[PDB]
Amino acid sequence: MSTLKEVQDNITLHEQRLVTTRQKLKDAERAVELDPDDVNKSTLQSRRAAVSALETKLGELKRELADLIAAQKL
Repeated sequence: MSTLKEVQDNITLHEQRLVTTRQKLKDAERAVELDPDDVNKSTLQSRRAAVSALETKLGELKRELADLIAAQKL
């Protein structure tokens, strides 16, 4: 079993990235909270953007492994 192992590793990879990018989001939030300047606010935007996207792609990968499992089964 190549195939299934590698979709899993890629879910692993993205969850690790999500761990870190959520943290950076908390950092951008704290910073905007304390000083709402325009640079702070665009950093906050970008981090929100990266977390939403990783989360979107993780859903995709998980969906795709479930189908790959179901296809092997059938």
